[PDB]
Amino acid sequence: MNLEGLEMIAVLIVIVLFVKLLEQFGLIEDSVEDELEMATVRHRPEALELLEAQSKFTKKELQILYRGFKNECPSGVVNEETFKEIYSQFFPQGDSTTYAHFLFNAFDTDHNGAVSFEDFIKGLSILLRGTVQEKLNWAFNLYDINKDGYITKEEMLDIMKAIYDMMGPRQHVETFFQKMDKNKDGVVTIDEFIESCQKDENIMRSMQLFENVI
Ligand SMILES: [Ca+2]
Ligand SMILES: [Ca+2]
Repeated sequence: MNLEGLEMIAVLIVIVLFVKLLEQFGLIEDSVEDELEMATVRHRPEALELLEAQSKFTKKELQILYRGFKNECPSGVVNEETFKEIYSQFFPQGDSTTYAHFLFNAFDTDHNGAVSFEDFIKGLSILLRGTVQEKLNWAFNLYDINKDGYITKEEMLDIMKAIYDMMGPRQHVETFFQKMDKNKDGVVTIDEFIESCQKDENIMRSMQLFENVI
């Protein structure tokens, strides 16, 4: 009955936070490391403290959201249809229905077809306590739209748009994709993905700071 349209709102939050964080990780200017290096002299440590506090609130929201979805409705049957409806009433812009889709299907780590409360309960749990690895693995499936196990500079350029619209342009995708696409062929594999990010000081230092806060 009502719960449906309410579990939804809780679900929509989980996405918004999932982007915020992803962005925070540099997996998407809003990087925690960028934020850190924007500070100065006798402030660096004072900044590190602020960043930590605020990333701790975020942990907590996830914890609450987590324990929520969990012991409260861990079955499964979230329908991408009603979800897309909500995503548009808050994040309209253009083609909003497709973005929601792509952003929604991202919680489908086994490509089981759709998305279940379990997939959120898991996704949530990954950011909340998994390792950088598991986080990067989740982030990857976000870009691997079609879910073939690869990432095409276009799939990455779609997400990019899917976001600029969500918030408030296209060429950045190339330079970012070029970081991931090592063997320079037009496709990026999971291994390729996590190797570039792991050897990227910025995405690292950022993701490092976030999962130490507990
Ligand atoms: Ca792909
Ligand atoms: Ca490649």
